[PDB]
Amino acid sequence: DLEEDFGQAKKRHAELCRQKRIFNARNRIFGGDIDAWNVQVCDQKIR
Amino acid sequence: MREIVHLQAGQCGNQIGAKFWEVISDEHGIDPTGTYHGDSDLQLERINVYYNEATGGKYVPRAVLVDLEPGTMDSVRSGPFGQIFRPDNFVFGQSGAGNNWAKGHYTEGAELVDSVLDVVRKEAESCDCLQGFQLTHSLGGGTGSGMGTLLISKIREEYPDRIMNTFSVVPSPKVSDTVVEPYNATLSVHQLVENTDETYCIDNEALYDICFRTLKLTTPTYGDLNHLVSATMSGVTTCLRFPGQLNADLRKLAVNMVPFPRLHFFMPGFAPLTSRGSQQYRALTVPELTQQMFDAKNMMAACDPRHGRYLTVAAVFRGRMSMKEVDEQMLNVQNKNSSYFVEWIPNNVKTAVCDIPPRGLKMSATFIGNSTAIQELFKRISEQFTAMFRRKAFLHWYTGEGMDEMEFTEAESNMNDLGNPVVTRGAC
Amino acid sequence: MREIVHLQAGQCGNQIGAKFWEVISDEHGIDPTGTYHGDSDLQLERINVYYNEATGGKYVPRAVLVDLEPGTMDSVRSGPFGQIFRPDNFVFGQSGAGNNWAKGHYTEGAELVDSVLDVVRKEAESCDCLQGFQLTHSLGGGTGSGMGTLLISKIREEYPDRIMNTFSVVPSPKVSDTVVEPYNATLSVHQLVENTDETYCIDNEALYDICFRTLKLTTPTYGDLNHLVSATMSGVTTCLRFADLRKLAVNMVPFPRLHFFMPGFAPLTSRGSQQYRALTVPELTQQMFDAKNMMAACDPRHGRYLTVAAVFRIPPRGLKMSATFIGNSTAIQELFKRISEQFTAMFRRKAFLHWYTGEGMDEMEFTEAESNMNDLGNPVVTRGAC
Amino acid sequence: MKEIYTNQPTEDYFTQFNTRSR
Amino acid sequence: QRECISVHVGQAGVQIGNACWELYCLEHGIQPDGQMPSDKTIGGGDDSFNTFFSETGAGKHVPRAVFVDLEPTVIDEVRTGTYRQLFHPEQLITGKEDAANNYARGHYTIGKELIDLVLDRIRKLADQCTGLQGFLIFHSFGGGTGSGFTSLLMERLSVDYGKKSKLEFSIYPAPQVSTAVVEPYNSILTTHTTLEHSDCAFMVDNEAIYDICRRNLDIERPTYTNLNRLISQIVSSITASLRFDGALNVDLTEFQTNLVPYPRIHFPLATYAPVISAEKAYHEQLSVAEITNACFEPANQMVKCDPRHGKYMACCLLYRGDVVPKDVNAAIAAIKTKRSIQFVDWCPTGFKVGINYQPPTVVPGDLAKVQRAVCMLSNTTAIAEAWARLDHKFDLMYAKRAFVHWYVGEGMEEGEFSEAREDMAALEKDYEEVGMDSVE
Amino acid sequence: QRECISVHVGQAGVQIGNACWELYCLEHGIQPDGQMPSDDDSFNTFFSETGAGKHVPRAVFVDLEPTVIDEVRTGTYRQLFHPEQLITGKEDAANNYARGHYTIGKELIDLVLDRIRKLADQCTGLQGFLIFHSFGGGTGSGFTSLLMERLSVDYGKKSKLEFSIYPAPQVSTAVVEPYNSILTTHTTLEHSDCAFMVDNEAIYDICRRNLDIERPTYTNLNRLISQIVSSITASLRFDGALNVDLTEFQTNLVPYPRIHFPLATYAPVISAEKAYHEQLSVAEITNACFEPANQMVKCDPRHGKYMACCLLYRGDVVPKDVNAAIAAIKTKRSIQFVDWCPTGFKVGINYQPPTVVPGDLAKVQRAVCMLSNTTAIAEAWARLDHKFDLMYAKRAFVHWYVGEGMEEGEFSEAREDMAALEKDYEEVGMDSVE
Amino acid sequence: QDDDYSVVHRKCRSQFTDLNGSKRFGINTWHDESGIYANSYLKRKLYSLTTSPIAP
Ligand SMILES: Nc1nc2c(ncn2[C@@H]2O[C@H](COP(=O)(O)OP(=O)(O)OP(=O)(O)O)[C@@H](O)[C@H]2O)c(=O)[nH]1
Ligand SMILES: Nc1nc2c(ncn2[C@@H]2O[C@H](COP(=O)(O)OP(=O)(O)OP(=O)(O)O)[C@@H](O)[C@H]2O)c(=O)[nH]1
Ligand SMILES: Nc1nc2c(ncn2[C@@H]2O[C@H](COP(=O)(O)OP(=O)(O)O)[C@@H](O)[C@H]2O)c(=O)[nH]1
Ligand SMILES: Nc1nc2c(ncn2[C@@H]2O[C@H](COP(=O)(O)OP(=O)(O)O)[C@@H](O)[C@H]2O)c(=O)[nH]1
Repeated sequence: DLEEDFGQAKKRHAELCRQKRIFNARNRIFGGDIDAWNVQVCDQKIR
Repeated sequence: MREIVHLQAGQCGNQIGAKFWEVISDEHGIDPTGTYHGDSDLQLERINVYYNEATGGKYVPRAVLVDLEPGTMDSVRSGPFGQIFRPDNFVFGQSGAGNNWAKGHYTEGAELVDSVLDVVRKEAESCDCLQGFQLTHSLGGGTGSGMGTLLISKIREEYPDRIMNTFSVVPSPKVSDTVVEPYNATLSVHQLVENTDETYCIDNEALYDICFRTLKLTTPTYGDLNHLVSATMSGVTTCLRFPGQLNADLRKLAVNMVPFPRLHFFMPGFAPLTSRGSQQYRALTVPELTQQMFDAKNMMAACDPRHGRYLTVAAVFRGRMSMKEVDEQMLNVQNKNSSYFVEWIPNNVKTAVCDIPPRGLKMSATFIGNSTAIQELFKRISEQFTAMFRRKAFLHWYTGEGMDEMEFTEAESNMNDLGNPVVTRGAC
Repeated sequence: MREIVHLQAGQCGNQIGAKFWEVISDEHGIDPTGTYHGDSDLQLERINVYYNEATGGKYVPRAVLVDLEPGTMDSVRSGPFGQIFRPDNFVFGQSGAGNNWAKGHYTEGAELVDSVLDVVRKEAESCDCLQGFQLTHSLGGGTGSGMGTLLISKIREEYPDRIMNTFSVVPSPKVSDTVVEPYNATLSVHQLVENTDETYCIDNEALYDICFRTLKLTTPTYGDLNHLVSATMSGVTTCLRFADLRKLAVNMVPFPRLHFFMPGFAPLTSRGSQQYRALTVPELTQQMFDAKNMMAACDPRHGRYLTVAAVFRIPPRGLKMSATFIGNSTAIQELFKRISEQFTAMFRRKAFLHWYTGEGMDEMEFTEAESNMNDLGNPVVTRGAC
Repeated sequence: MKEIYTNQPTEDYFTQFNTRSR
Repeated sequence: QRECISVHVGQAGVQIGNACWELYCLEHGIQPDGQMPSDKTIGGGDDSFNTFFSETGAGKHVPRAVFVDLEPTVIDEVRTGTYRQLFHPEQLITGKEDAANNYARGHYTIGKELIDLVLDRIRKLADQCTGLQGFLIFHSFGGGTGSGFTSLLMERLSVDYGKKSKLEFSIYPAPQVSTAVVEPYNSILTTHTTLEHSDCAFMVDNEAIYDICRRNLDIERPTYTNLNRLISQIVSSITASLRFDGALNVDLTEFQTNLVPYPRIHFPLATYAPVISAEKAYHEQLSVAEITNACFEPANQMVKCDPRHGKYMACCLLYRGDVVPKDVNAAIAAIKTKRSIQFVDWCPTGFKVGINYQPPTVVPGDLAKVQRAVCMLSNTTAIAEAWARLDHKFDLMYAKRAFVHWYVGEGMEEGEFSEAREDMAALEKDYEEVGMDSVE
Repeated sequence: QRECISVHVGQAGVQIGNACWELYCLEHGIQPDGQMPSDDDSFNTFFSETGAGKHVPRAVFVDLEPTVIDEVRTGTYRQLFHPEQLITGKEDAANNYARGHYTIGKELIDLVLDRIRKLADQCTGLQGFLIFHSFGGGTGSGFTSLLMERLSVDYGKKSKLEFSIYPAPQVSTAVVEPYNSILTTHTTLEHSDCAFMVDNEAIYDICRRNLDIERPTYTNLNRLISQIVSSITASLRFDGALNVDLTEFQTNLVPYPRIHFPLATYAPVISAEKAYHEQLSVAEITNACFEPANQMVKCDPRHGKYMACCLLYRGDVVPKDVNAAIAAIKTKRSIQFVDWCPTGFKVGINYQPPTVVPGDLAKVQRAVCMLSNTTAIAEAWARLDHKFDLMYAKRAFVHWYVGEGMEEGEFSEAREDMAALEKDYEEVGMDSVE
Repeated sequence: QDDDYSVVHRKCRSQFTDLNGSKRFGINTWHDESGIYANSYLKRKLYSLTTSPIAP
């Protein structure tokens, strides 16, 4: 019972997060993780 | 009293039924856990139509979930109204349809169809006076087409006096999500003709068309596209679930919209459909409902109804509203449009008015249109099938699963053999 | 009850009709939001001539707003009384007319006329007894010329006993904001003659004549000009809101070909001279009939007054006694003959027409248009000399 | 009778559009 | 929505685009990082960059331009200097060998190393573009790349993109100063090979901007930057009514249909007004009549051809700032009554008035802050003089065949010169029946 | 439930397997130890859960020569792979199909089949096999061919996907690669259900132009191949809108059984300090796949006929935008499909964006893998045919094969059926006239 | 001084064309079709000043 509750909570939270991500039209059509891109640029320069 | 057993097959049918049940559960008053918390008394008068009783005063859907892949069962269970279905009704197979009608009609679908027919018998015999069955599926692709049609054939053989309504998503001219959609649709239409009583052909291009211009949604998604079909289903099956004036159940709709037996390929519609930013500029009344309802941009099939004559028209209105106004409006539309209605079927619009509106509204309308214009769909799918069977490509799967080259010609000739009556009636 | 469907073609027609809906909303008591906020109960007595009802007492104009460029209709929405129209009435094209008659009459305009006829039928069905349509357009340029006259043709084909009031902005003698306006005007007066029932020629040179020599403005604007045009429109149509269209057309069009009208509006006083004004009926008549308040640049003294109307005014808000003139005279000969020479001068050397023949037109279209526009002339020279 | 013959859509109608990611 | 794609060919085109995109960045609000300041963007809703700048993620505003050159270092100042983060480096396209002032090396031999990649990048630019108003090709009639690669671009863009408009902003060779000696050869070849592909070609001369910067700007040592930014202002004014909103807007299709009488004649004269020099600009009030007189004065013309040796056909006037429309009607009345300005005998309503409300923006430099300006495009027969001078130059060269071995060795055949000269002579003949008055 | 077994053969197979399995481990969360720190089900398709939380990959690494397995058994993933999975011989195959298929294959085939049988026994529903190899070396040609011959008779109903490195049209690395390639395409034609082929020169061009790597290496190439294969087998790893299975991958590419050679392309191959300047919208990532420069072989699809296409979208992507991109593609005359497959697109969407290994590719929330079956592959076939014909005209290096044990006529017969495969390609690609 | 950024006259975001939704921030499940361009406030002011030329 508890494991099923944990699993259903995971699916519910993932569904809510994806709702908030794909119902945002601008970030969905064009967008990316700019912080991750900055970290990747720094890692490339370090290497 | 009357009952309709809900059957949903395939990915599209399962996710559309995963919606039809949420919408009607909010219509009746059932929470996600299953027991009733509503506001008015008459929601439980006819709740034993789509809901079977359970212990503790809770109600479960009378639904059978069919798929050949255990991937959408989990999504249905993890959805909002997921912990309401019978887990015994979650019948599924650990295999792959692979978008093949052959692997749904002549292979592992034909192995799982006995276990499916088991619970179909169970839910159809836990009754006293059944009215019929309601199968939601997609003609394009596997499982929903192949297993759906095999299920239709067996159920129609077993219970012939009961109706068989099929809400079916047909391939659209604009965008296709499967390259063997013409093969699946052509092999499924032949079984759909001489088995079912009421087919409802639905185009995803037309659904997105409504969502972009009528609804003016920013991001039309699949949940929304299934929700329009759910609203149409709940509008159609309303006079047998809530009281009204001039009630029309599904059998009276069948007898007044199927003139000759094979011509039953309807075009569904739903027309209290307004955008939020244009909500305050609208005047939703009887003329506005009929006006948007006969408007030929709200049809959920991409079969354009000004290129063909209407044979029969059904309008199931919801909300309590002026009967004389409805009758005058239905006379007015027939008088104004005289070239789009056949002369040998006079006064060819049927009217039902139920008193209880759907949630969020006061007045609503649901359209069922049997017209000559359905020939465009079958001519289009026939053109696709002839173009892709002319070289007989994409076909070694069917010959390996056990089909024959004569059967494809039989299905193509039967689709043209339905293209013939629908143009004889259009040309008198 | 009687109602009017207001369609407006082009940038020019869109701005004129926007100011028209502003002055009609001020005249009846509609705020820019749409809710009725007035003081007299007679304003809502016959409100269903220009405004369709909505939920919650929202009055929406019965207007179809067309333009082949998808930027003018955004400006119409951004205008002051912009949040009053239906959003689905804003039918548009994702292209440009580009001051071209063929690019409104035999191309994209003819591809979009289906949707506009859909919307116009959509408004005309939800009504009881339609008296006529009301198109505001520029006779020059594109959209108002090509798409506008194609619209008039299809509306005349579909609805045969409804009066077409087309307020057309004709080219000016003194000034010309385009170069192909003789081509557009000569190709559109042909469609105006046998289709429309009442053409109102309104000229910007005459409008500035009024706004400068009589109104004493220092920086007259396009909104000022369209306000004068819209006040003339409201004075024309006020009879069925507070001699209707049928009576005015019957009593003022003697022969079916000649119906081009001189408009005017004359309780008109400058701010420097308002406090010395003694507004009466003879003063209103003197301010009317004199050839300084004409709204089309062709002098009525040069011709003979065939027929004359006088709609005297519930007065418009902020005024005491108003007076609207609509007149058919033989002076309208000058308007056609001044641009016929422009058209034959620009056509004798066969220039500016490759971008009319490339869209699907032929050489004979211009010649036959010029021929029948000249044949418009003999009925307006014969009655000037019996 | 007019106040209920009119149909004003409420929030329970616009809250059913856009509810799932699929 | 109303986008236009800029292509800058050759060293001339690249530095033209440098000036133009500096003005676009400073006017449209975009920093030389690409990011717009939050105050400048009105609630994130100021779509008046969508005709030049395209939004990507991280707020970047990458331009809709391709800076093409056959030879290095000229793209390299752009991708090293203060605007290195604005342009996508794949927009900037560079070869490795110059055309060396050869139309043959710019069109036939070294054009194939970059023509496919430039067409692919133009496809990419047009992909994220719903309604393409037109292409703006900025180049010269001088250098070998600016002739040959421009001509090859016209051929490829006309084959692929036949329904889209093309405006050339070209540097015509000057009567006196010059920069090379094969300049008449390049000009005569590229005029024939771009005549049937250009929709409308505005030409700009060097000595006229020389005179304008020396006379109206009081500055005796400017450079190509001060010459070059005037072209930037002219393009900012021609595509202005589809950037901001005004009393009488006007589209790229409307410029063509009110400037181009016959298909061959598509060579207007660009003139700009208030080119005044700060400590010359507070002393006059600069009304609409004054700024129209500045354009119609035969000393502020920007091609060295005198309009009184010819007749105007069509003039497209474009006013920007606080301009009253019936004040400009009163001004054009006086312009029409003036007699030294003579029109053709077949275009009596020879004016198109366009009004934009947005005042001109001032970059840090030489030009003055003014609240009224006008760009006047005149399609006139006086440019036959500038044609015939280069016709004489080509005749003097081709009488005994100087520098022709370079042009014939790099792929081009001999008869190209003859057919280009015959087409030029036909165009010069065409001007005569255009200019002569009607007698029938 | 939805497991698949990976068989990596040869040096190319082993190093591509290293890149693939590091990508898989970073995708799900399995450490190089073999232990998920977080503590789902998605670790069934590639991993097997043995007790005390240990996750063993479902892979068999085979090479007839050591040290390419000993690098794995010494490096960071030595505790991840079960030591009986990694199988070595004692003699290098020496660029010899004869050595890989006839003499030194029989000392290892029984052990490899025993390991594969144990893996298939430790599976409920086996979706298929993924055989990673090259058309170069003797191991990757001959032992791969012999493996497919045994797997076809023992596991006939299961699915097989080949991931093979086809030789470069220009550069390559060996003098015997045309011989081995002609010998192996004929034995893997009838024994591979679908065969994706990638070309080192094309990945070189992609890395040098899109990734801004002036000196790309095999690590970058195999990481790109790892991203491609992970985008393929993703719908049967995580959940999405249109989940498409391995049998659907087999279905919506092949119109005919002999045409099972699609071309895979990847979208966002962008290089971090280029992603600030483009939108990477769904239309752009669909256009970049159809562009004839992001292809993973050096063939031009413009000189060809697109039979079918599968688009595999990962991340925040909407089927509205997918349909819009498909509609934008279906209007261009450059991408000219055949006239017997009008609906030539299959779509698949999963909700999982690609993970980022610390390296070259950029973090994007949108990707698509394109699997396109087209007639443009005949050029890449025929160039190696030309090389083989030039060498076999006077029988270079043939003595090594015929002294190792394989008959002389294999060359001619493989060449003949390759020419037959060509003739099938043009016979299918030509339009209908009757 | 050099310049004042005037926000009064520029074409704002199109409420009727380019309705993909990727031009307005935040989650917006309906298309913006209430006329309120982000230049309304800084223009309705000028309108207030505008005068009608009949009995001013
Ligand atoms: N705005 C502007 N115009 C320029 C500039 N430089 C040159 N021009 C014009 O360009 C003409 C000749 O230079 P180009 O055509 O650019 O020579 P090129 O493109 O380098 O040709 P190649 O030398 O063969 O590579 C000169 O006569 C100038 O009038 C500049 O920096 N800015
Ligand atoms: N990505 C990747 N490709 C490789 C690698 N090694 C080789 N290739 C490609 O594969 C081709 C032949 O390599 P292999 O077939 O793997 O050589 P092998 O398996 O060691 O064969 P033997 O030397 O006989 O043992 C070459 O042309 C390379 O282009 C690698 O390590 N990584
Ligand atoms: N309206 C609606 N249509 C859907 C949905 N999911 C899938 N579809 C349509 O169903 C088609 C394919 O489904 P199908 O192949 O029949 O699924 P299967 O029966 O499991 O094989 C696609 O073209 C989709 O457009 C949904 O949730 N709602
Ligand atoms: N009265 C009035 N006239 C206008 C207005 N706007 C433009 N015009 C006239 O319209 C003419 C040109 O407009 P036009 O090119 O026809 O616009 P189009 O119909 O969209 O092509 C000009 O000469 C103006 O005098 C306005 O708002 N009010």
